[PDB]
Amino acid sequence: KSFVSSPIVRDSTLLVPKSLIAKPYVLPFFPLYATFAQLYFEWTFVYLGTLVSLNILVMLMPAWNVKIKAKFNYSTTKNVNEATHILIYTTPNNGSDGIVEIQRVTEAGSLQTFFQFQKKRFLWHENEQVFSSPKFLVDESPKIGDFQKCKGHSGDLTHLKRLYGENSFDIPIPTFMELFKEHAVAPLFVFQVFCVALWLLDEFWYYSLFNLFMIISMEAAAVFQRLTALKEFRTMGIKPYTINVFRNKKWVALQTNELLPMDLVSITRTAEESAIPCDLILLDGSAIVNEAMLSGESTPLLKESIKLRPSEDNLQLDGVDKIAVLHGGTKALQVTPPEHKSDIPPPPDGGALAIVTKTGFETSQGSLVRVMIYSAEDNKEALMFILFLLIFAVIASWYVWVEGTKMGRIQSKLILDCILIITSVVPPELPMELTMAVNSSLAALAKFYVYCTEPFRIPFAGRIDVCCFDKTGTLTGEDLVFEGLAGISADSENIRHLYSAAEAPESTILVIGAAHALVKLEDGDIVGDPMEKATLKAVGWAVERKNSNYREGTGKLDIIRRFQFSSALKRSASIASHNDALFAAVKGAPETIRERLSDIPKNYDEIYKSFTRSGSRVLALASKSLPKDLNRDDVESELTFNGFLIFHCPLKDDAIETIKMLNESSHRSIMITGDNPLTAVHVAKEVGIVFGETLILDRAGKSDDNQLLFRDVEETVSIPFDPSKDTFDHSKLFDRYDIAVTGYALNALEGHSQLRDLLRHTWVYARVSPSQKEFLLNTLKDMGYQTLMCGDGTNDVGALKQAHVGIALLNGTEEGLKKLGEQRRLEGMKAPALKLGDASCAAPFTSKLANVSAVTNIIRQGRCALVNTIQMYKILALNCLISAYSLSIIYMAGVKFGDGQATVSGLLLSVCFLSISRGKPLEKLSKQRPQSGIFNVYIMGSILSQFAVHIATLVYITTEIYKLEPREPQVDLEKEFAPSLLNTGIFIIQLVQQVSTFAVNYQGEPFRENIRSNKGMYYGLLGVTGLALASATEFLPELNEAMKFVPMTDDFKIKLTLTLLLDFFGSWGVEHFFKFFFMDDKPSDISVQQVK
Ligand code: BEF
Ligand SMILES: [Mg+2]
Repeated sequence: KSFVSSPIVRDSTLLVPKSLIAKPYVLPFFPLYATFAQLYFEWTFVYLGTLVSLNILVMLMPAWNVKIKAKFNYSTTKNVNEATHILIYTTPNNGSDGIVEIQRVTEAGSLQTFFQFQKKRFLWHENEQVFSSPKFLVDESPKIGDFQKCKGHSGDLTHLKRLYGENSFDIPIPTFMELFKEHAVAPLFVFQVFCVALWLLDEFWYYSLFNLFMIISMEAAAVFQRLTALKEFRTMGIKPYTINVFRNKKWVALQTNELLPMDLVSITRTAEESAIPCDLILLDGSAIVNEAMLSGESTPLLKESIKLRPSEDNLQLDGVDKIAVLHGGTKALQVTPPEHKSDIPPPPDGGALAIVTKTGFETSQGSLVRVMIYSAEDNKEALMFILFLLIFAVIASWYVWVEGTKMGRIQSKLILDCILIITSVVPPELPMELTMAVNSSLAALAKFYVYCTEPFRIPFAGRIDVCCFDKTGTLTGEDLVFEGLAGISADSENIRHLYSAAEAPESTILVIGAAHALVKLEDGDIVGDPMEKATLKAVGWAVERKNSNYREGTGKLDIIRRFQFSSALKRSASIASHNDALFAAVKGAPETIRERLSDIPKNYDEIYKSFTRSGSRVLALASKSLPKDLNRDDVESELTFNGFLIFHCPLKDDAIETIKMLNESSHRSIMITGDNPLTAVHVAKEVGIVFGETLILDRAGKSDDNQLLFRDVEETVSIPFDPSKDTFDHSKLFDRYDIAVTGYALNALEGHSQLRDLLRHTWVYARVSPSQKEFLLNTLKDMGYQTLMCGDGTNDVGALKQAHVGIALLNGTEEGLKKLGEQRRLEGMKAPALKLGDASCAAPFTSKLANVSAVTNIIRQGRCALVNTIQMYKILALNCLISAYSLSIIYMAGVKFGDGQATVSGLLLSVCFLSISRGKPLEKLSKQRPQSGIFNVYIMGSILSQFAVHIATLVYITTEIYKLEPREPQVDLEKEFAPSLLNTGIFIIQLVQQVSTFAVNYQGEPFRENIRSNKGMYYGLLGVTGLALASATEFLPELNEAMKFVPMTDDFKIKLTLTLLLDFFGSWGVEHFFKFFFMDDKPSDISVQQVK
C-alpha cells in the first residue's frame, strides 16, 4: 500500500469510506430494537431511554479521537488507486495525528495522486510506491557551476507548478464550529445545561427554553468576538508586488506568487512595507541587506556576488560562501547593477540579478512560522470547586431526604426538593457576570490598542515572576542614526566627547560632504547608502543633479572623481575642489586609515576602543591637500586626521521608565537578544537590567574544543573555564559579577550539572538562535516561574508562543493611529502604515502601539482580573454554603417568606452581585501579588470561620424566638405564607448576613480602587443596610406594616439589633484575624535584588 516517507510521519494506513449501513453502531442495534418491540408487545420505559442514549453515544464516540474516527467510519485497504483518505501517524515531536484527503488530477496524460499534510506537500511516486515530499537542489550538494551556468526557465512549466507549488503564505484560521466545541467542554457550561435539564424534567417549558437560549447566546457572542480577533490578527503581512523574471529568454514582469526554484529574478532597492520575496542567491551584483527582522541584528550586512569563485572544483558551501545568500523577510537598502556583460542581457531596471532557491513555506521564515503553527503542543481548581459544592449539596440532600422519609412525604416531593437544592447551588446571574467581566477587561485593554485573542490569559499576568525582552525592534530602533563627531581634539581632557552637530571646524564639515557616493537623478531623487544620506543631512549638506553639492549655509563644493568601497581593504575616497584650492577626502574604517596618515594623534586608539567596545560603529575620515586623473595609492599616500562618525540605534523614550517600574515592583526582567555581546551588555546596562561589572561567557580561542572563558567588557579579568572538568564557584563568580551568557557558551554547556544554577543568575543572553529562545523559556517554565515575552521579530516566534503570556509590539504612534481611525470613520460615514509581520501571528496580545509601557498596562490589568476572579470564587463559596444550610435546615421547619420581601431583597442583592465586577485598578504597581486559587489555609479558614459565625448567630436567634413563641412540634410543608414572628426574625438576619458577606470580603485596596469609589455596590449595600436597620428597630411603622412584618416587643428588638451588630463585627474581625496571620504574599526568590 502507501507508506509516506518524511521525518514528520511515522506510520500511515489507507482508508476507504464505508457505507451508511455497515457502520459499527447500526447493525447490532436492530436486533435489540426488535427484542424490545417484542417484549413490549412503567419499568420498561427506562430501557428504551437508556437504549436511545447508548445509541446516540456510539454515534458521537468517533468525533473526539481521530483514531477512533478512522477505526469506525473507514476500513483500511492496501490499494492506493482506490483509497480516498489516508491516516498520518506523526512523530513524537511534530504536532498530532490527523486525516488528509487524497486528491487526484490528470495532467499530460497521467494522473498525479497528491495531498498536503501540515502545509508540506506530498506526491505519488510509482517507482518506489511512496508519498515523497520534494527535495530542493540547494539541499543536495551542488557544484557552484550548476548555479553559475543556469539561464532561467524555458518551455511549459506545468509540472514544476505541481511539484513545488506557488510562493504563497496562507495561514489557516479555525472555523466557528470547532471554536464553539472548545467552549462547550468547560465545566460551567456542562453544569448549566445539566441543571436546566434537571429543572425542565418537571418545571415549565417557556422558562427552561428561555434560560437555555440565554445560555447559548453568551457562548455565541464570546466565540464571535474571539473569531473576529483571530481573523484580523492571525496572518503575516505579505502582499505580492511586480518584479522582473527571466522566462523564455526575455525579461517579462511577473508577480511574487509565480516564482519557482532556479528562476532568474532582478532585485532592486526594496521600497517601504516590502521585503525580499524568497531565499535568493546573488549571481551577479551587490547589495546591503538589513537582517534586523529575521536574524535580529542592527548593522546592515554587505552581500557580494558568486561569479568570481572557481566554477568546477569548489562546492556551494554556505560556510565561507555565506556572503552571497539572501533570506526572505529582510529589506535591501541599496543594490548595484552588474558590472560586466554576461550571456544574458542586463535587467531593465538598475537591479542585480539573482537565483531563487526555495519558495513558500520551505524557506527559513516560512519554516519557522510553520513549525510554530502546526508543531505546537490547569482546570483542577474549577474541578475541586465543583466537587466541594457537590459534597455540600449531597450532605444537605441526605439530611432533607432522611427528614422527608421520617415525616411521611411522597417520594416525588422529596426528589423535587433534592433537585431544587442542586439547581440553586449556584446563582443564576453567573453567566452574565462572567461575560460582563471579560468584556470590561477587554474594552479596558483595547484603549491602549492592545488587542487580545485569548482572553483566558489575562489572569495569568497577575503573578508574573520573570519578564523577558528582545533588544532590536523592541527596546531600541532598528536603524542607525548619526550621533555626532568625536576624537577631533588634542587636549585629552575627556575621551567620550561628542561634538553633537554643526560644531566642527571647517575641515571636518568639508570632508563629511566631500566623501560620499550619493547622486541626484534627473527626474528628482537621491540614491545611496541611507546612513550616508543620514549623516549628510544631519551635518546639513544638499546634493544637486551635478555632482557639486552646495546650499549648506557657507558655500559650494564640487566632486571631481570618486572611488568604490571594496569588501577587502574596506574604505572609500573622493577628490573634491573648492573656491580656494583642491583637496581629497577619504573615509574608511579607523584601523585601516590609521596606518595611512602620517601624523598619528595621541587619543586615536583610546577613542576608537572606547567607542567600539560599546555598540557604536565608528567611521574615521581623513583628508589631504592636493595641488593641481591619477592612481589610488597616490591620493591615499598620507592623510590628516579630521574626525570620527558615530552611529548607534537609539533607545525608546519609554524603555527606561518601564524597566524601572518593573524593577520596583518585585519583577525580574532579563534580555534575550541576537546582537553581539558588547552591544547587548551596553543596552542592558543603560536601561537598568544589570548594575555592577559584567562578565561574558564566550569561546576562548577560535577553532574548537568547547573552552569557555569569563571575560570582562574590557581586558581586565580573564577567568578561564572548562565545561568538562570545572564547576561554577558561586561565592567567587555570582556574588561579585553579573554574568551574561552567549549562544556558544549556552550550546557547549548542555548536559552540565549546574546549567540551571547558571540560568538562575544570568540576566542577559546574547547571540542566541531562534531555536534556543524556546529552550530558555521552557527551562524557565520547568523551574517553576511564570514567564512573559515581548518581542517583534520573526526569530522569537516560538518564544512568544511558549511563554505564559506573549506580547508583540508593532509600529505606530498615537497621532498616526488617531488619524487613521478618524479617516476610517469619515470614509464609513460618507506616518508610515503598520505591518502585521510574523510576531503578531503567534503572540496572543498585539500592542498596535510601539511604546514599551504596554507590558506595564497588561500587568496592571491582569492583577485586577485575578483579584476579581478570587473574590468571585470566595463569595460564591460563602453563598453556596449559606443557601445549602438555609434550605436543608430552615425548610424542615415552619419558615416561609412572602412575595414582596423576596422580590426586593433579590433585586437589591442581584444588583450588588452584578456590580461586583466593575472596579478600576490603581495607577501604581505594588510589591504584593494577589492570591492564586481559593484552596489554601487563609481563604479556606476565613470561609469556614465566617460560616461558623453566621451559624452561631442564627442558632442563638432561633432559640430566642422559640423562647418567645411556642415551638409547634408538628409541622406541615403545605401551609401558605402567614405573618409570624419567626418569619421576620429570620428574614432580617438573612438580609444582614447577605450584606456582611459582601462588605467584609469585597474590599481590596492595594490592587484596585476602594469600595466607596464603586458607586453601585456602595449604594446597594447602603440601601439594604438602611432597610434592615429600619425593620429591626421599627423606626418607620408604616414601612414595617407595608412589608407584612409582625409588631415586636422591646426586649426582642434590642436582642435582634445587638445580634445583627455582633454578627457583622465578629465576621469582619475574624476575617481580618486570618488575613493578618496567614496572608503569605511572597515574591519569588529570583525577584529579590541584592547588591553584588
Ligand atoms: F533582537 Be531580538 F531577537 F528581536
Ligand atoms: Mg526584534
